[PDB]
Amino acid sequence: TKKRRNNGRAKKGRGHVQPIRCTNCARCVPKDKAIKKFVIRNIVEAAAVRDISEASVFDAYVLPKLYVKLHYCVSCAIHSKVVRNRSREARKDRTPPPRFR
Amino acid sequence: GRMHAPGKGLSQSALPYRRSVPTWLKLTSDDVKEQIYKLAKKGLTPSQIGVILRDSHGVAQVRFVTGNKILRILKSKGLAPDLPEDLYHLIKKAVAVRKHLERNRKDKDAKFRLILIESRIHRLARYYKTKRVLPPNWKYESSTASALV
Amino acid sequence: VRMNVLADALKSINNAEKRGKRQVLIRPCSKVIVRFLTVMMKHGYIGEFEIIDDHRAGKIVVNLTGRLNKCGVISPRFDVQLKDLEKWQNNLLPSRQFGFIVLTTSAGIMDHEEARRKHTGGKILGFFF
Amino acid sequence: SGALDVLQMKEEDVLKFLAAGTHLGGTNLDFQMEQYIYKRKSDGIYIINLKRTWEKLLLAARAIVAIENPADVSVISSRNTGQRAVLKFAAATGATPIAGRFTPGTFTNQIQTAFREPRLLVVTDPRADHQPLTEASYVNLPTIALCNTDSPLRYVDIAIPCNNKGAHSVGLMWWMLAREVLRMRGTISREHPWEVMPDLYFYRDPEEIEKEEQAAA
Amino acid sequence: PLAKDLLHPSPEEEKRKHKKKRLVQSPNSYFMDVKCPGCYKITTVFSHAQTVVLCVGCSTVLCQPTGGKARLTEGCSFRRKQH
Amino acid sequence: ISIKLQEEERERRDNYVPEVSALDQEIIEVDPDTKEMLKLLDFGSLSNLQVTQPTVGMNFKTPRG
Amino acid sequence: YLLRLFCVGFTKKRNNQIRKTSYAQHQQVRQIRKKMMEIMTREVQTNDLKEVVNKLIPDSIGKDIEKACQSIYPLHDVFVRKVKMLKKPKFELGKLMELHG
RNA sequence: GCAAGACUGCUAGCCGAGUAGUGUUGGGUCGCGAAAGGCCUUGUGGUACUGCCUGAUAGGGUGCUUGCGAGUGCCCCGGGAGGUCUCGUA
RNA sequence: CCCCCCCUCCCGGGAGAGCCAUAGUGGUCUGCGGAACCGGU
RNA sequence: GCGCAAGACGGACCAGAGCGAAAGCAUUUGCCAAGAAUGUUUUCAUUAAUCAAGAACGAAAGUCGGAGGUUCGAAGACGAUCAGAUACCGUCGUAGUUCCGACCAUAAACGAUGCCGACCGGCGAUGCGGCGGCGUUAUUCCCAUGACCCGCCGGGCAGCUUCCGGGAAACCAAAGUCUUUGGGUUCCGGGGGGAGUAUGGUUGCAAAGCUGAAACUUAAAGGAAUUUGGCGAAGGGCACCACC
Ligand SMILES: [Zn+2]
Repeated sequence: TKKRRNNGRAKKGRGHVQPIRCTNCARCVPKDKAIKKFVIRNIVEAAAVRDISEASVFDAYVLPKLYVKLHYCVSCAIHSKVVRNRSREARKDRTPPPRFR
Repeated sequence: GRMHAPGKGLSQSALPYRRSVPTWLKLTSDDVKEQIYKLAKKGLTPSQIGVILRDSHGVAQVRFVTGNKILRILKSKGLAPDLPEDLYHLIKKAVAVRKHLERNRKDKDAKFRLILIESRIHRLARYYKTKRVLPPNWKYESSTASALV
Repeated sequence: VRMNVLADALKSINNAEKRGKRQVLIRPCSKVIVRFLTVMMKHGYIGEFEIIDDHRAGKIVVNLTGRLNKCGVISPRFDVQLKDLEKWQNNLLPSRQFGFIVLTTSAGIMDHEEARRKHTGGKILGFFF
Repeated sequence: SGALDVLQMKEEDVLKFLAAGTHLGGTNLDFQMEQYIYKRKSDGIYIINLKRTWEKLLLAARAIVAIENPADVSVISSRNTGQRAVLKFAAATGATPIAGRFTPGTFTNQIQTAFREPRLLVVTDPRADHQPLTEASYVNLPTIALCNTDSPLRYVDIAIPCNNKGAHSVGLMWWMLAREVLRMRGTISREHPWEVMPDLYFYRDPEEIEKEEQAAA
Repeated sequence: PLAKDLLHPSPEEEKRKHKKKRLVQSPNSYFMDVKCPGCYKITTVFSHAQTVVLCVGCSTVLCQPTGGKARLTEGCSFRRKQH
Repeated sequence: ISIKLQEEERERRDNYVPEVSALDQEIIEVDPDTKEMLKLLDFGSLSNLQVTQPTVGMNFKTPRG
Repeated sequence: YLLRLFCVGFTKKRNNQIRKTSYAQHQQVRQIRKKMMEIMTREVQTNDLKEVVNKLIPDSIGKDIEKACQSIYPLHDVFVRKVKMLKKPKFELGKLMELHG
């Protein structure tokens, strides 16, 4: 039984792409098949941001962020509840969930 | 589709239905004939001759101002070469590819393109032999690379 | 490449009739096509069909009345006899009250009934019903 | 519709068309509405030809008055914009309205209380209201549509090019259709128009009902 | 369309289509003539030159080879000829 | 369910009409494309119609991603 | 003094643009790189270290870069990302005193 | 040669003058651009404002705001009065 | 004196390359006839 | 934290994007050679399509000879897990991994769908080349130039939708134009095991690659989808025969 419209990745005219490595795993999943994440994280999220700011010598100093990205294998991503399964009638929904915060 | 390329193309000339001499042009046959004579003794191939005539002298085509094409005129004079121009260019391209592959050893796709152009040379050679413009003892090899350049 | 223009023409007019277009286009043209379309219009499955002429390749515009069901081509070019065409029309035609078999004889492109009444036969072009 | 002399458009109908905004279309373009769009103007808006609109209005009005039973034609509305128009049109002409949640058990289910099979169906828009099209497919029932240049056309006998995003345009088109069908039936004579009010079919948003209630006595 | 008439449509319909999809077969390119502003002799040139051409008298180059139609030298008067 | 009385704000509202029809505006805002549309149907020009400038700015078709 | 100046550049998305891709061809990038190398090597080989540093404390090289490269494809973000030194001349004291005044 | 019409850049009285200087995309009739000096009727009515900044009252960067988003506010000189503008506070 | 100040409101004087316009103002387009045709220098 | 030295690799930029016949291909620069598409009122004029013989290329792993081999890491060595692990896990670790040659021609080398050519609907996008048309950007006026926008043309990866139509259904704009059965052409299969097995030939230093049985047993082996299952599957709600 064929499952999807595509083959499950972003290979449609190439045949082979470069392999990448997972973060919590080490599987050599291809780049067009894996799951990426462009996460933005501050140095202090909500824990002691006022304690950091009031201890700062420089007036009007803003904390920087950490723009790092991670690569997940499919089993590693489904174990960490990153992606979730759904039904067949809504499986053709490429649109991401909405962003608010 | 093409006979070696994977893709299909559509790009060629398209003569109009109107088979007539252009009324705005005032040219006879003798002046354009000696223009063919001069541009042929200058040392150019007939495709470039048709290009330079329809570029400079404003002629639509020679077939609409005469009753024959370029190579028939050149063989009527006798200045047409014994080797056809497309076969000459294909042999020159094959000689250049083999000369490049002499010094570049590990080059697989260039060798494949050499095989393809040798197949083209073979197909045109069988066609030109069976239409009685070349003698049957003619045969293309690598050692003829300096013979028919 | 294209090596049977009549099969392509009949398949194109069959597809365009099944969709229901009124005026169709055929990119090649030949003697066999124009005599086949005249015997079409004489027996009454089409209307006023046109043709454009140029010095390269003519095209044919055919008017339709919807009085056709399916119009196929025998490929390759088979030959029949007078004691043989009944075998073809029994296993090919949908009935004997309608459906015609066209064939090329010595007198030209013509259908099987006047070939039967004139007692001659030859190679077979196609069929329509 | 265009074969005779008196059936052509009048002088104030063009003014009502240009006032109500019955000439501008959406953003895209369909492949069945190609013969009503003449030329694409700026801001990605296509223009319908108003002569075509008036002509198809005459043809649809003729098809409506062709039957001799006034209570056998049905009008359908789904969205909250055009609601009073079809109701007062059925009050004037004699039609049967269904406004708001067209139940699917009307033309097919023959045991229900709301079982009425009509002869002609008039839909406000096929895209916004497609349920009576599917049920009209299952019985001998033609449809009349007020379609826009972005509305898909399917199971439609007579198509009216319209701008169905403003309530004034839909109400004025219903007003002219009612005017034409009563002139063709023989109630209002052709030599004198009955044009007393086009705002009988105009819908206004729920601000203006309170505003006009406070303004009036 | 159902009864789409392919006998004689509007000329915009043959304009928007391809040069070979057109039911009457005719190309789109044309012949033209153009001069030099400081000269008397005027010569003709095709719309797609594909070689660099200079006007007669060996004074100033005229056209430039492009992928499409040949662009002309700045400050030159021309008109399309037809027959 | 229907209500017998809720102080006059019922289906009697679909009876009245404003005294101004809101259609006889003295100035008609018409683009020149619509002017060349209507110059060949039944009219050629109107005194109550003002020909406006074609509001052609930059573009249209705003994106959503 | 021998240096190794690095540069980086990102293209500018127009406010009128609707297409989200906004890439550039390889020859455009090649000619931009050639112009960037020529402009960057022109401003250093003519002057000493102090003058090119005083030109490098504001954005003057970068201002020249988005002055000269917007004619081929509009780009907005160019910083001199890293300057690496390789070799120094013979050690002396007058230069060290004259950089301090 | 006749008939008058629609559009058109600069100057603030004119010559000086589109003149030095001024630009990298490439040229063009090529933008912006004073003068010194000299000469004449002796030099425009109604109509808005101006966050430094590269190129103007334009294009292209880019703020302060109740901490959060926003309506108002932000050229040189002078006179009086006041010293906590507002809409909801994840 | 709430002030070294600074800010806001009310009222005036100066440059501008906005609109309707003035004096010196440069070109494009809108019709009519070159008595009427065929070649050489 | 500062220098030296070796080897490997070119992230983020990188996308349902490009190129190539496929296997595959990402630091800049310099040289050589080839090619699709676009445009053409240029040239030869049937040179055409598919292909038994035969031929080229071909991921990793494998074998033969070398300098040199960072990191990772078959077989193996040492501890914990475990009723029992010579498995999962950790630390070392040889051959290998990279380069120059010499070879076998095997993958889910799969789009599990042969090539060419004709036809049958739409929508909105991206990539190349050409084309027409408002308005902005490279000292303020023009020109084509690079970019922005609106439409058109041809080829390619495509996406959405469609009682066109097809299919056992999953699904397909081809897997369609098929009992209303014939466009041209190459390879290839008849219930399931035995068995890609033994023999024979063939190539190879080497592993194996190609070719390719018989006896006997067997009435099922298989493909699609539905109904409550049953999940150390996910997500909601309830119970003191559950908890705080
Ligand atoms: Zn993982």
